[PDB]
Amino acid sequence: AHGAMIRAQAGLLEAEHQAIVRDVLAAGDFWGGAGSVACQEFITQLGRNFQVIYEQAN
Amino acid sequence: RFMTDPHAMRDMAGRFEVHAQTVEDEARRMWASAQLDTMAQMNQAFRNIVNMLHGVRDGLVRDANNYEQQEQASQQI
Repeated sequence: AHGAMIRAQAGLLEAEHQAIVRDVLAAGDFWGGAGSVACQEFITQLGRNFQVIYEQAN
Repeated sequence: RFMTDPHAMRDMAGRFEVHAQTVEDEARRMWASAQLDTMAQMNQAFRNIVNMLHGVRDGLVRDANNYEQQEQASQQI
């Protein structure tokens, strides 16, 4: 059941990730456009870190 | 435009501060459920994430300030 908790906390973290991407898109101008390579790299780097955590939780 | 709106910029900073706070919280719970190098990787990913979110937050706040600065530097007098 300590495995269930970790999996759940992970799903929870993944929802956060998604909520952040929706906000990065809404604040896209900060990176000079939501489609700017500056924006997409921010997102890509964001995913790399969540992926690490997600992996080790599963 | 967003980046000419000190108030919108400072609102979004808010949202990013809340995300930082959320992810900090979920990291502590998650680290707790974890009960040493796999631990390092997770700790690191968590910090990286929280730092990125701090940056956007500090960036938006700095920019909101500087925009107000550009305005007052060209009205005073």
